Amino acid sequence: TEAVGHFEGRSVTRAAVRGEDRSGDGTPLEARTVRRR
Amino acid sequence: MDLTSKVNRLLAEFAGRIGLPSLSLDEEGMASLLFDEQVGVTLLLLAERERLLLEADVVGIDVLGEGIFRQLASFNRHWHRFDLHFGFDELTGKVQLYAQILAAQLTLECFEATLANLLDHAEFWQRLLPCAS
Amino acid sequence: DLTSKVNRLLAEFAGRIGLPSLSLDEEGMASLLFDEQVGVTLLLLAERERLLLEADVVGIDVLGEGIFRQLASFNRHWHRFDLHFGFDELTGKVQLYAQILAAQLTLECFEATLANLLDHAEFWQRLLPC
Repeated sequence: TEAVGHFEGRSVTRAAVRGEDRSGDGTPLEARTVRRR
Repeated sequence: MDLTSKVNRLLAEFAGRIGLPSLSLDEEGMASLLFDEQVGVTLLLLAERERLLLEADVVGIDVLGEGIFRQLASFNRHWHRFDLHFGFDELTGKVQLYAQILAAQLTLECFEATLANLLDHAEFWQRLLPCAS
Repeated sequence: DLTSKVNRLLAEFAGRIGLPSLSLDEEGMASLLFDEQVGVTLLLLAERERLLLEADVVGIDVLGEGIFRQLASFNRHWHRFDLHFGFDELTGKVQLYAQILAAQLTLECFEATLANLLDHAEFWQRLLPC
């Protein structure tokens, strides 16, 4: 039998993760230019 | 005690509350649930950034009329008002809401509250978005 | 006086960045222009204890009609870098968003997030039109 839980008025069952089923160089600020507008 | 086991401890207590025998994270640190046989939720532990991710399947793209992606983007502009933003999974065709919890505020109370809220909105956009009538 | 804290950080930051001075306006916002191509818009929400950073990427006039699908999809993976794409209806230009809570609102955290924000903003500008 499949275990069924209850959370805030909702039924809950264990689900499969199905991971197979479905799915940089940092630039310093000192170098960057600034322009208050 | 590492972060993974700290969260596994929280998921074990959460399980005991709702009536599931057990609940833990994958080798990839993932765990999925199914609410009312309709809304699927997936837990994602990012040990690197120390934060828990929460994915929620809202609706299928097949029941949605076009032009909605724009109204979803307009939402993300004010995501800070609900701490939730929209995303899409091309492989599944499911619209998803995302919520995160910093390891600093990760408690049982906070986890259940964030989940209940995520479901509240997910069920709302699941009943609203469809145009099939 | 949560507003004065940000003004305090924006003041100390002002010296480091090179700007003469910096502070939030009457509304609680601030506009800055980096590299003459990237623009960030600071926005302080008092009651929410949050600091929003809105970075303009590219207008929608040069994108296709199937770009809104892509953005939503990007937000799925960019959910890790703590960033996501949105849009301002009035303006008409897709944006990258990021926020900093009053809890982690430090000068270091401010520059780190902004540095990350600018890198991603530039990165996407080149790639969006294609």
